[PDB]
This record gives sequence, structure tokens and C-alpha cells, in this order.
Amino acid sequence: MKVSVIGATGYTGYELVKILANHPEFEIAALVSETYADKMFSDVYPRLRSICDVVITGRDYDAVAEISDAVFLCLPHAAAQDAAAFFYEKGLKVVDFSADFRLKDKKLYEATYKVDHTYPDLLRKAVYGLPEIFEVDIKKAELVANPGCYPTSVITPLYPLLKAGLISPEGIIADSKVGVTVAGRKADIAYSFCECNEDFRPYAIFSHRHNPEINEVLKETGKETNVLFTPHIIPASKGIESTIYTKTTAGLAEISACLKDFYRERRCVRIYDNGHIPSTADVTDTNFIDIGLFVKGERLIIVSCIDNLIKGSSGMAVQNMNLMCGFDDTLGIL
Amino acid sequence: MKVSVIGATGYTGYELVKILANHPEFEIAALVSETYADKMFSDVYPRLRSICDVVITGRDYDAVAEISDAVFLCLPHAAAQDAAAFFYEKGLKVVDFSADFRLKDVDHTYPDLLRKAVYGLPEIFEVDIKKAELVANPGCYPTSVITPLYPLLKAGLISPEGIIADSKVGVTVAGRKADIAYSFCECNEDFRPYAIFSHRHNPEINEVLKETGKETNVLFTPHIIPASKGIESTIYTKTTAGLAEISACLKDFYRERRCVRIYDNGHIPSTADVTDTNFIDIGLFVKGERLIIVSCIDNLIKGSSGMAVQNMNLMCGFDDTLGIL
Ligand code: NA
Ligand code: NA
Ligand code: NA
Repeated sequence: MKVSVIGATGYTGYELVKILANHPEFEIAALVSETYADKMFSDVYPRLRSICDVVITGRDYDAVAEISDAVFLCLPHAAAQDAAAFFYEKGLKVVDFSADFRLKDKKLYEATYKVDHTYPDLLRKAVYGLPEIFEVDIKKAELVANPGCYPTSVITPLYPLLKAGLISPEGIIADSKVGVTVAGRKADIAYSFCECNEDFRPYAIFSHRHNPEINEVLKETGKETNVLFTPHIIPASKGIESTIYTKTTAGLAEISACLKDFYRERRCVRIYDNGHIPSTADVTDTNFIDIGLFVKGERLIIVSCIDNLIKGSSGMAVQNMNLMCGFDDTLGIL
Repeated sequence: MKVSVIGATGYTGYELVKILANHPEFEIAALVSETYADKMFSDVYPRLRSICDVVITGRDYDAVAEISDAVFLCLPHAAAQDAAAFFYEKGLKVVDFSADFRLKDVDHTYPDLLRKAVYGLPEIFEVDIKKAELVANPGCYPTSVITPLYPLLKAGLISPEGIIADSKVGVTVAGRKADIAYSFCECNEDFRPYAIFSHRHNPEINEVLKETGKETNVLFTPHIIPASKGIESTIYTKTTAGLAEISACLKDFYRERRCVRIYDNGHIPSTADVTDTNFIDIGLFVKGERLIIVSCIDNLIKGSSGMAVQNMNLMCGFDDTLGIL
């Protein structure tokens, strides 16, 4: 099966190509980048020399659609909508890395971006690609909205606890931290080495687009949540750690059993209830999500770690494409 | 004036010696590091070659008392108690870096001395520090949390309940220790929480905040940054007041304290803004009934050695920012 990557020279595209080169079913057709067209992919990433030397092509979406059965969209806001619309109408399967199709409520989209959605009819066909929760919907999908990296680390541990009513839906605080790769492959001074090295900073206080995504997805548990989310930048390349504060009516063993029962068949989910504390190094360069549970009285603290570029992006995207194409979601990953 | 440093070769003593070398009134008499005795301080830290070449001496506390008017104790627990008792009985001013004398409330060896100890947060308890002989230096984490919270609780502009402090520190928090958990290869590119529900600084924060008359139950969770220095504390509180009144309460309380830099305009402090300085940067953000405070310090300076020089300045009748600003 032929797949193409639009915006292939970014960091999410690099991590995607690494997985795709070893995937037993997906064959790389085209890698699209206007900046690096006509260059080999290994010219941009010499680490992949002799592993993936595919010549990068420009944004000729017509030629891409003729040689591809499915497409990964590693494109920024708005540009992702245009590409998703084009390749969807050509009959291809589409995984969109952007946030543009994650909020199915148009009024919530407009509340977040202050503008209308450009393809509202296409929006109603998008499925939220959190593979360990919405697998049934994803298998029936043609357009998948790849979840955000932060929401992946927060929704995954919270969803089964709220569904079973073991924690309060009110007052949840998610204090999350990410490596600099969250910005993507950018030349801006804000993401230069000398500005980011040795620096740790919060950002997007009261205003990050992932906050509405988190609360809108947790609605599906039947509980209305008002999760407060605050992101931070780590002076490291990759990794997310989310320290999540909740109120609980259950103890450590009951909370642990709820999470381990819900994800019993999911080999990418590693849950700890023995005092082990996950860190970003435990999940960097893997597709795992590590969840640590800690209970004192009526307070539950969850530590949730992922590689933002893999389980938070490209690895989760391969899981979604696997599900849409009838394969096991972990095929080519584990 | 003559001052000495006990346990001077740690990172806190390193930052302390940097300040003392350029201090107009404090004159270094002895730098005590027992594992490094008979080496020059610049042998351990070559950056200070030609700046502080003082020969490190051993554990001769009688000799230190002979030549010193005051002493900084950068010692671990228990050892800090004995040294603090010795130099107090000899009539010296003492700033203890450890936690042995912070909490006025496994029994304390010197309980009568504990009652004389003053909690050395210079911008809050300056009145009591000017009259003290023994000052307990606050911890680095509590300094970043207590400073923005104390005026708001005292004015009743935030709720004392449900406060959450999610704090992050560079690896220098561990000190100059031989330990695999603090090696470069184990800490590089890694970010981790630790001491969940169990860090010793959590009780310190709540005990000091009681002085406002409000009973707090701050929940504090620390994290290790893959960087050398800096603390960032994201503090979550509930409030019914506006940003203007929260901002005005903090700026009025710290009006003449030049090391406190308070922002209310959307500026977000970061650890790079305060690293290698004695400043504490505080950013204020209000949406509805939620106040988010961003508090940053250098954990080795404003969180430790710089704050200690403020406390020693105050005890010695000097301006608290002397030798710092
Ligand atoms: Na680093
Ligand atoms: Na782990
Ligand atoms: Na900054």
C-alpha cells in the first residue's frame, strides 16, 4: 500500500519516515516539501542515509493523489484543511496531524480560533484518532484528526477514571512540560539554541488550544470537565511530562485496577502503581505512554509521559492509519 | 567585618564565595571544606583563580570563631545543628543553610536555640532578622512559593485552600554529590517529578504561610529540569479579586525591595531571566476565579546563597542588598 507524507521534512515527518521505512504494509510513495524539493530525504537528515533516500517533491497534490492510497498531513493550521479537503475528495485515507479537525463542534472551533471553519461539511466526517479509546470509530474512518500531543498525555489516563466515576470532573489541573521539538522545524529566534538552552518557561497561560480539545473529548465519558491546562518548555529536544491533579473517591489499588482493566489489551500503555515515577527518558524514542499513580487521602496525582513526536504525533498517526487499513494498530511499531 | 563559610566547596558555597569576594564590608577569613583542606578554593573552582585563592582549612571551629564575626553554614542536617550551636555559644552571627532551624514546630538536639532562630526571608521578616543572631535560611523551593503567596493571603485576596505549586528546579538542587542519579548521562535530556506527596519543603511552605493568620494546605510537587540552575514554580490559586488588586497588593508589599520584580501585563518569567542573579520574577495571570502565579528564582542565589547574604547584611546593620545590588 502506497502512502505519502505532506510536510515531510519537519520533525513529525522525520519520526514518521523512520516508522514508515520499516512498516511491512506501508510503502513510501512521495515525501512533499517545497523547501527541500529535488533533494533526497537523507540530504536533510543524514542519519537516514541509505535508509530512506527518497527524492523530495514539491506540493503537486495532483501527482501525489495519483500514486498514493493514503496521506499523512504534517501541515500547519489552515493549510491542513486545504490538503485534507483535496485528498479526501480524491478518495484517499487521511490522517491530519493538525488541530483543524479535532473539534467537531463548529461553534467551539470558532470560539477557539475566532474564525469560521473553511470546510464544515468535511469536519463532520473527521474521527478523533486516540487509538486506545475510539478504535471502533477509527476503523470505519476515512479522515482521522490526529489528537494533540499534550491531550494524548492527559486524556489517556483521565478518560477511564471519569467514565467509572472514580474522580471528580471538577478542579482538575494539568501542568505539562514538553521539549523544544513542540515548535517544529523552525528558524525563529524564539526556538534557537541560545534562547532555549538552560531555559525553562511556561507559555500560553489560560490560552492554549489543547485545553478545549481536552475538555471536549472528556465529555464523551458522560461527565462535563473543566480541566485547567498549562504548558511549559523543557530545555530538551523531546518528551512530555504531565503532572495531573485530581480529586478522588477511590484508593490507589482501585484507581490502578480501573486503568489497567480499561487498557488491558493496549501494549503501548504502561501503568505503574508501585511508586515508580515515569520520566521523559523512559518514553523518548518509543511509542509508549507511561502512567504513574499516586494517592494521598482524597488527592490523586498522575504522572503521564510520552514522546511528543511519536506517541504524541507520528506513532499515534501510524496506529490510526493501521486501524483505517484493517491492520493491528501496533503493526510496524511493536 | 570577618565572615567564614563552613562547607564552602559545595555549589551553594561556590555561589556564596562569588558574592562575598566582591562584598564591600564582608571579608573572607576562612573557607572550611574538610575533604578539600590545604587546597586553594580556586583549585576546586578554577574560574575564581586570581579572585578567591584562599587556602581551604579543616574543621577547626575554635580557630574559625577566633577570627570571625559571623559564619555561613553550608552543612548537611545534624552537622549543621552542632556547628550552629557552637558558633552561637561563641557569640557569632550565624546563617544556617540547612532546614534544622526553619520550623519552630527524631527530636531536636537544641530546642532552646531553635526558639531564637529567625526564618530568613528578607523581604517579609526583615524586622525580626535585624534583631537575630541565628537565621535559618529558607529552602529554595519555599522561597519561590512563599514570596508571592504571603501578601495575597495576608490581604485575603486569594483562598487559602486548594493551592497547588508545581515546581521545577535544575540539577544543582542535589548539590555537589557523587551519585549516579545526578550524573550527566542520567539527567541529560530527562525531565522527572520526584518526592510526590513527600518533599520536606511542603510542610515548610504551609508553616510559614500560617504567619498570615490563614490556614493553608498547599500541595507541592517538585521536578528536575535538565539544566544546571533555576526554579520555576507554577502556582494555582482561587480568587474572587481582580488582576489589578492582586497586582497592587504584591507591588505595594514589595515596594522598596529591589530584588522582587513583579509583572502583571502578560509577561511570563522564565528561569533564564533570573539565573546568575538574586532576583525573583513573579508573573500574574487571572481568568475568572483562577489566579496562576509564575515564580522564578536562581535556586543557588535568591533561593540560597544570595538570600543568605541578605540575611547576614540585615543582622549586621547593613542594607540587605549590600554586595548584591
Ligand atoms: Na538541557
Ligand atoms: Na516510566
Ligand atoms: Na525569558
